[PDB]
Amino acid sequence: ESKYNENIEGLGTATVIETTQNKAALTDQVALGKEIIAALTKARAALTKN
Amino acid sequence: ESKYNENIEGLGTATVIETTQNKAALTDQVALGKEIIAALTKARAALTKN
Repeated sequence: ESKYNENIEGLGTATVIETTQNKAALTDQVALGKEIIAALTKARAALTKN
Repeated sequence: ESKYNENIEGLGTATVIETTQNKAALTDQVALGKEIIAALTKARAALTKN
């Protein structure tokens, strides 16, 4: 949804971007999962603001 | 505050900075994390003086 977020308060959903780029950049099966860990931690972060 | 520390003595309160670079120049869990730890022990010791 564009420009429309819940209520007036600023609770924003707002999924987070990722390290590096290029969904085909890795294919190493490792060096990815670590970024998934870091990701999940960021999820904890952006979740608890709400 | 500008100067103006309680009493006079030798005392002043610490603002613990960080090495490396700006908020936009790291953007990671690993690097930022390690830096945070370093800053934490830095401030830890900085407290136990005075």
